[PDB]
Amino acid sequence: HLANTSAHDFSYLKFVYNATDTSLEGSYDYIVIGGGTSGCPLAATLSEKYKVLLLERGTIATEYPNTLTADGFAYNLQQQDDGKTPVERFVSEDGIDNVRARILGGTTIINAGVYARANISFYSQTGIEWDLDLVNKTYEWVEDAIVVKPNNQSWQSVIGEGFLEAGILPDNGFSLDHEAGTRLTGSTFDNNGTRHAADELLNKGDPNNLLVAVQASVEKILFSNLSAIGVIYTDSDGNSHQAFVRGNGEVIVSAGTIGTPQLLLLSGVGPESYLSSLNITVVQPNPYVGQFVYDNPRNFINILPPNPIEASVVTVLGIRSDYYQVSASSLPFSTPPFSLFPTTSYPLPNSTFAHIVSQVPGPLSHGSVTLNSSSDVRIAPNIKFNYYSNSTDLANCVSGMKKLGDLLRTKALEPYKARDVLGIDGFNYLGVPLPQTDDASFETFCLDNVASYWHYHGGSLVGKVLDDSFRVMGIKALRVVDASTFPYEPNSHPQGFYLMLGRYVGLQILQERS
Ligand SMILES: Cc1cc2nc3c(=O)[nH]c(=O)nc-3n(C[C@H](O)[C@H](O)[C@H](O)COP(=O)(O)OP(=O)(O)OC[C@H]3O[C@@H](n4cnc5c(N)ncnc54)[C@H](O)[C@@H]3O)c2cc1C
Ligand SMILES: *[C@@H]1O[C@H](CO)[C@@H](O)[C@H](O)[C@H]1NC(C)=O
Ligand SMILES: *[C@@H]1O[C@H](CO)[C@@H](O)[C@H](O)[C@H]1NC(C)=O
Ligand SMILES: *[C@@H]1O[C@H](CO)[C@@H](O)[C@H](O)[C@H]1NC(C)=O
Ligand SMILES: *[C@@H]1O[C@H](CO)[C@@H](O)[C@H](O)[C@H]1NC(C)=O
Ligand SMILES: *[C@@H]1O[C@H](CO)[C@@H](O)[C@H](O)[C@H]1NC(C)=O
Ligand SMILES: *[C@@H]1O[C@H](CO)[C@@H](O)[C@H](O)[C@H]1NC(C)=O
Ligand SMILES: O=Cc1ccc2c(c1)COCO2
Repeated sequence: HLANTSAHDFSYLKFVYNATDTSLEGSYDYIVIGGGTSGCPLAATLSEKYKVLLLERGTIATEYPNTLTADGFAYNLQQQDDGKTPVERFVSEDGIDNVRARILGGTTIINAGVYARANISFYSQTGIEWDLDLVNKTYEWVEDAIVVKPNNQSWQSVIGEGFLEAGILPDNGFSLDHEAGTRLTGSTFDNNGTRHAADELLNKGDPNNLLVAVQASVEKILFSNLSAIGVIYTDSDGNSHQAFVRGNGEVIVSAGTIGTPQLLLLSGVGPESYLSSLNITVVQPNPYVGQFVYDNPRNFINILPPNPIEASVVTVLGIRSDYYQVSASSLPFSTPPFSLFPTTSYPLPNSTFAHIVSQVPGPLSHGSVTLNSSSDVRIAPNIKFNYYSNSTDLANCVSGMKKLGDLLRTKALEPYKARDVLGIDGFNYLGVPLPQTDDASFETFCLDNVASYWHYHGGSLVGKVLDDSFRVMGIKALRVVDASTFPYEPNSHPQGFYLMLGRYVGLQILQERS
């Protein structure tokens, strides 16, 4: 039911082409925009029966070898964004540094590798009529390709012992399920540290039916009884290209929380007063495109143990309904990995350190995506998350930070203290330590020291922009499948859900059509 350790499988490169190739232009059964977490498994699934074009703005992961190992994770965030790199840097209007992927495989090529299935209650909360047996079969299809049971890592075992001592019960052992308590979960990093990612799911596609264009920047959805008929995309030289769908085929947007609402607005799908104010012709009025955009808060402390600890990838989770906690151990660095700390002016560690983290669930706070340019998709849109605008989110951070307090007080973490004193002032901290234990100091700490968890979602919600089949309401032959679709996180680590969702919706399209 799980993958083995093995090299990153690039066999699919036999059907990957440069978008400069004009022989890609023409008619397909399906066009999928964004070769990411959802887009890759979706395109692979549709290609079992139909001719599919997958368009990805980034290049291939072979160009950036530091994307293919666990110990390259920080390198990709440290690297300057020259417009070509797998990591695109942005800053939310809240002032918090963030990143998104620009690469075939999408955010699975740059992420922290943690694999989990959705909270099994999530499906019924959505009110979508899911095929739940098919959901589970689709999880196994992903897991069998790219997920391993992780090997023991000393720092992760310390943290898991600490979560258990701090009252994060029960002990769930090794499990992929989002459940209360402490567990070892799966990883898309194998036991040799090789990264596995959504691009490898292209290997499950039919190589006679699937074509992938890289460095393909999709600029516009073309429309006809309003129907999507195609896309315009530009290549890395700046020349324009067109592709179309035929007969009962469909265009699917899988361009992510940021890319999907951006392309919909650029194509005239969006709020009538907003688009009219930019002189963008309205093709389909919908007041919710780019609305309900969410970023779960990351709050953290950093400890500097007096003896070196061994670097680890996150595999051990401490889950409560109101906070989701993990820790990674890291080598020091002299270039900050962009967005690990919320600004570039954060003190850098001189020794090995443990990043100890809590994630707010939901979140309930939301903002929006708006266009920066009314014409050029390569210009990043504006994004604002309104961190802690909702007081329930602030209340949940307070609970998380008190639990990190309990964690630092465990026998498990005592050996990582610099001074054998009774209190948590015995640790050496990088940045702001935890507080005083009245609510007000914990609130200040939460508000002042917030970072992105990187699990941002929304902007094209089911119930707002889409129906229960992921169709853009009012438009034939157009769907959206990616993290733009749900307002609340399906779990602590949603890559597993969006990998599954790509294939699941592909199977629903194939069934609808049969
Ligand atoms: C640094 C980081 C670490 C993370 N760690 C974890 C973790 O360990 N585990 C976990 O579960 N989750 C993690 N996440 C979250 C998870 O990886 C993402 O939520 C998920 O991958 C999003 O999938 P998506 O398909 O919505 O977007 P993406 O995977 O980003 O796919 C969208 C794709 O569309 C492309 N694109 C965008 N616009 C266009 C356009 N106009 N034309 C063509 N292509 C376009 C992009 O280049 C990209 O490849 C992490 C996120 C980040 C940023
Ligand atoms: C596509 O071709 C152009 C030259 O026309 C080149 O500059 C670019 O690097 C190529 N991209 C890829 C992904 O091969
Ligand atoms: C799906 O798998 C989960 C564990 O991830 C299990 O709890 C659940 O019962 C399964 N549901 C169905 C419909 O098989
Ligand atoms: C939209 O175009 C009208 C002219 O038709 C102009 O008066 C107005 O300033 C334009 N607005 C923008 C933002 O371009
Ligand atoms: C799972 O989701 C359900 C319903 O939304 C919620 O009651 C529960 O708290 C969640 N479980 C965990 C451990 O997050
Ligand atoms: C576009 O982005 C710039 C620089 O990030 C920002 O400050 C400016 O206000 C934005 N312009 C529009 C039209 O949104
Ligand atoms: C927070 O979200 C809740 C539930 O979704 C919403 O009803 C409420 O208006 C928000 N609260 C605040 C403090 O804005
Ligand atoms: O950049 C290196 C690094 C160090 C610690 C860490 C993470 C990344 C992700 O989050 C959790 O902890």
